[PDB]
Amino acid sequence: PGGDFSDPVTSATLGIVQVFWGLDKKLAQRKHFPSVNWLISYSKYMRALDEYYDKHFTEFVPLRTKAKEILQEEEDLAEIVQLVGKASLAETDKITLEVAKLIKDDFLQQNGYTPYDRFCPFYKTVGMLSNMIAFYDMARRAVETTAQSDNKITWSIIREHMGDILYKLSSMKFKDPLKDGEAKIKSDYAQLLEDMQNAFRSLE
Amino acid sequence: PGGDFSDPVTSATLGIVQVFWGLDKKLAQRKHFPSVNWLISYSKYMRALDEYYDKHFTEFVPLRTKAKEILQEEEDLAEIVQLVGKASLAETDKITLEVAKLIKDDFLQQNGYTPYDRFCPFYKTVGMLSNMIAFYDMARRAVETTAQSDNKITWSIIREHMGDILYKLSSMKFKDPLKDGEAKIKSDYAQLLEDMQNAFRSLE
Amino acid sequence: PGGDFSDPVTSATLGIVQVFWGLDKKLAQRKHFPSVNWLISYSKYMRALDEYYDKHFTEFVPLRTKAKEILQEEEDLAEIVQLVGKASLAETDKITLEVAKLIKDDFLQQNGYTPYDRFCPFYKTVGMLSNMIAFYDMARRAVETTAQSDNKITWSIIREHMGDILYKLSSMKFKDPLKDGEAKIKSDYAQLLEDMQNAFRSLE
Amino acid sequence: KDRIEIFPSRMAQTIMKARLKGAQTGRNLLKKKSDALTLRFRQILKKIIETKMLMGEVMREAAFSLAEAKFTAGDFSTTVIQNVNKAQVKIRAKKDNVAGVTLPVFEHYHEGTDSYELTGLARGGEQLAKLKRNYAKAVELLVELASLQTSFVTLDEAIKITNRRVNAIEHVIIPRIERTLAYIITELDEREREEFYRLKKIQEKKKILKEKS
Amino acid sequence: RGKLIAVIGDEDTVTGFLLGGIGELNKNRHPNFLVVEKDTTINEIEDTFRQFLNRDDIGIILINQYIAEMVRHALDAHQQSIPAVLEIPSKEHPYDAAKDSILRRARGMF
Ligand SMILES: Nc1ncnc2c1ncn2[C@@H]1O[C@H](COP(=O)(O)OP(=O)(O)O)[C@@H](O)[C@H]1O
Repeated sequence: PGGDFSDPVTSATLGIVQVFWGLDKKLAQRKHFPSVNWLISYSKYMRALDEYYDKHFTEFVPLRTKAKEILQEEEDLAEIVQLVGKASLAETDKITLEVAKLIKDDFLQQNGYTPYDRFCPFYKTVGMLSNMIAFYDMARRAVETTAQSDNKITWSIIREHMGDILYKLSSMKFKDPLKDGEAKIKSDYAQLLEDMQNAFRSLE
Repeated sequence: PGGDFSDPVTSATLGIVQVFWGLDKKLAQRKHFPSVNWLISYSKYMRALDEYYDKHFTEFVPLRTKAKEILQEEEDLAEIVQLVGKASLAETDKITLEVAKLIKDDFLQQNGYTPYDRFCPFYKTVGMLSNMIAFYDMARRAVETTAQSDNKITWSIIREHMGDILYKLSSMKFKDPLKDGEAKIKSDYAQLLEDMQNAFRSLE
Repeated sequence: PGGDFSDPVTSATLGIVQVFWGLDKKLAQRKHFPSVNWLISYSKYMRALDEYYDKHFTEFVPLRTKAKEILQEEEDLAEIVQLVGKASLAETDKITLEVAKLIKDDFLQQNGYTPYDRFCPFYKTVGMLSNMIAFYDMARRAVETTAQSDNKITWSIIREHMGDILYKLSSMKFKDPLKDGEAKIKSDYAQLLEDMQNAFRSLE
Repeated sequence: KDRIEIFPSRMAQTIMKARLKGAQTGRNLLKKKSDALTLRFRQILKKIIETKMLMGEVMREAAFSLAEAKFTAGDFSTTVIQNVNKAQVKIRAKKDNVAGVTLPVFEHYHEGTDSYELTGLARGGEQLAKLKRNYAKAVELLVELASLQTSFVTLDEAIKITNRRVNAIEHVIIPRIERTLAYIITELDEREREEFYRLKKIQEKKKILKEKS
Repeated sequence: RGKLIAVIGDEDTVTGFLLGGIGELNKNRHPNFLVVEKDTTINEIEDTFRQFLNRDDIGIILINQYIAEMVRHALDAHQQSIPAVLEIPSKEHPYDAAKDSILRRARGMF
């Protein structure tokens, strides 16, 4: 009642269940769906599924821990930006914020009343996460290895250089699992990676 | 409690009643009487008094809307005069900030310990408001017509060309309704109107 | 029951008792012992004890009064130095801060598990407080009289001159009332008083 | 977020009230410091304008007075631009405190190592002498104006920082504290209404038993 | 002492400021001036102003106003304080309150 998770039934249930998907009304009012909180939710079966992921996908747990760390650092940056503005920020923080916004808007968000996003297989999920963490790694390495040098590749350079790549990273979610199939989706996600790598060689 | 309109009784009574005269202590400490706030007060009976006004005092509702506009504009021009330095003042705003103070000091302020300001009939009220808003209108047009004419008029010329008109405006609230009749006060206000019109034509 | 000053037991007790020694959780977290609040604690026997002090320790009541004033002024200045940051401070504020720190660290703070600070007799207490308050008075007078003269005295050219007088004060609490005695400790304190008097006479 | 994570209790209420009072006294401190710096800024602006005007008219004086002293020593352009050993005007930095901010201004340590001593003893005398007097005084005056501009800039940025802090404490922090205070009041009011119901139940059962028995 | 004044005017202005007493040569034989006439281009102006700024001993850079009229981009990008920069008038064009980078921050207060 009232959206308060401190009521008797929620308190009674959260001490019984092993997974907790906590929904947020702030994300529901902007039509950010599903409205999971991702900062209060948890799953106590994340260690019991290590064998399955190792034997079947084997490249996913690294991606998962990396994405969780990005989303956790963004909330430490945001409560500071809210008071002292987005000007005290290093370049790696400016990269963390933009990558977290990309993840939140084009990975976590999924409009389920569409022909392409009603269902999302796990290969498509791991592919999108792979292509979204590869960009993070490349951009951070570029902003970091030319730091003390005078050339200073910064986030605005990366952004005006790759404005054709970020749009594709955001539109990765528009690929039908049924009209395109598995092979076409995997090939398109493997081609976007080469585009990213060449575009990141281009500015160095 | 402490001027907080959230107590259940105050919330209910403000939800019900149609008028709300907001007496303020701040205005009382400045010797502004009657200390009505004019900014948080309201009245929702203004559309029921429309056949009455249009049958008895035809030229009043426009003056009411104009006076409310002027008194609101003198107030939301507060940070403009504090966070900036009183100089970046468009002549329209000088005219406002002066005539609105004229209203605040010589229309909204009444003194019961007098022989003339215990009771103010409504013909006297509409006369006193019509002369003030007619001044405002003429002094505002005189400025915004000669906007680019090499004969820029500012409030400095208006306040020197009419130095007795302004006094007689600030002296309208001394006409006794008993020692002077109604036709007498009407004719006095009409004479003041025609003198205003003259002294505004002898300026252009 | 968690630290509430309005527990029914605590509020029912404060209406009956004449002395209340209060608990400071912030002082118990920083390991300052005994963690007496000294700003909410009270005693209602300080007027019935007057003719005992006026007969046995006739100079103690002014020392107690001035110590309490210093400890309140420091608390007034603390939450100012927190926001702005101690740049623009009168020299008397510097002396207040640096004598209040002495009173806190060397007089109020005690260690019961040591063989010299287990039971501190009242002549020791009165002597320590007397020397500290005498230093406070001398430093304040020095900085106050030569305020607009040549060679303005400050707190920094006092910590230079008398740096070892500021050490026999910060080590008065190590004398032992059973290895030393009453007359020995009294002689030490009198000699220290003469020392600081000579230093303040020479510097000024 | 909309509230501060705390649990409703009559101890959290006094803690939160203490926080609110502390924050809205800090707000007044910062709002006084900002207007101090703002007054200093508005003064610096006016006197900078006046010094600009006067040094401009001085520069026009020097412009129309250059030619007459030029007419008395030939053409010393190559002389002046190639022969320069050591300038004797120097400048150092000092500070000036304003409400805790350290404005940097300039001190004009006057050095003397005059190289332009030949200067045509018999070709250009009082003319060039008064000329260099004029231009040295002008150099010092523009040193003063430069120190004023440096102050101006640092004060202008510190004003913005302090106003940002004021607006943050006024629009982000105090509303959040007030929200989590109203919530605590509501939750305590809700805890009271359950004890009332339980005690009324106990009394009802008492007055049922005693009458049916 | 630790800092020296520096000029960018014309021949007449640099000689006026040598008469005043400023004008100095680097231990690399670099001057505290760069005279400009109908000869040199604006790229030289702007990298000269750049090496004027980055030089960590210059405190007061004087620049005649009519010089700065086209390199406003070089000096508006300057936002620090201690590399003080004053634009100077002369007879060709006297002081203009419009094209100032230190009256830049006085928007409204006029
Ligand atoms: N994943 C989603 N994709 C698209 N729309 C959604 C999604 N989740 C919720 N909505 C919209 O939000 C509304 C939420 O209603 P509902 O799912 O019944 O929530 P609840 O059961 O909490 O009331 C639905 O009417 C639907 O239109």
